[PDB]
Amino acid sequence: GPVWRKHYITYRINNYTPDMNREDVDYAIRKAFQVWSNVTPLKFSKINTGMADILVVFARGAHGDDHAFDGKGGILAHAFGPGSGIGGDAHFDEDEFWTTHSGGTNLFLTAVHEIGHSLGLGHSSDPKAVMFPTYKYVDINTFRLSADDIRGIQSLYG
Ligand SMILES: COc1ccc(S(=O)(=O)N(CCO[C@@H]2O[C@H](CO)[C@@H](O)[C@H](O)[C@H]2O)CC(=O)NO)cc1
Ligand SMILES: [Ca+2]
Ligand SMILES: [Ca+2]
Ligand SMILES: [Ca+2]
Ligand SMILES: [Zn+2]
Ligand SMILES: [Zn+2]
Repeated sequence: GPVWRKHYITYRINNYTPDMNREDVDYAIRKAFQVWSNVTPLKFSKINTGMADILVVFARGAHGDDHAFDGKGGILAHAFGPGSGIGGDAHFDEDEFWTTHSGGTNLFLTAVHEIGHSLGLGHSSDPKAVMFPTYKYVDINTFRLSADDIRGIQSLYG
């Protein structure tokens, strides 16, 4: 389906989870965008003001769209495919406990998956893929896209 028809993509962090240090939220999101720019022609830039292509939001329960969150556990986040308005936006369930590590739910790993959706990717049936619909923590310091993730994104861009 939809893809971004431009190379320079902006994102904006709407608000910050209290579960984490601010700089750590910024870093996790930045690093997750970098995963995808590594393998596509895309460039991502954080803006502090105005309309971004991808708005990053932390919210709980009903939060103004048709994708109400479900408390701790279950659904961790959801994102919209490329497009105007809410298109591209990535929402993270504040009822989760977001972290930089193996405790709680890892923000980086989740954001890699969510940004995949923000770029136009669907789910994969390969448990090795980051786009597989089940969260499983892997060491983030050595994380890598599966071949499936790479062929999926490269089918959309580059
Ligand atoms: C590693 O990063 C994540 C791993 C799991 C989740 S998750 O929060 O646990 N999660 C899984 C459930 O997804 C469902 O999967 C179905 C089968 O394809 C789809 O029909 C449906 O649209 C989709 O919501 C919702 C998700 O994928 N958000 O993007 C979120 C991020
Ligand atoms: Ca939840
Ligand atoms: Ca948007
Ligand atoms: Ca939280
Ligand atoms: Zn939402
Ligand atoms: Zn998903």
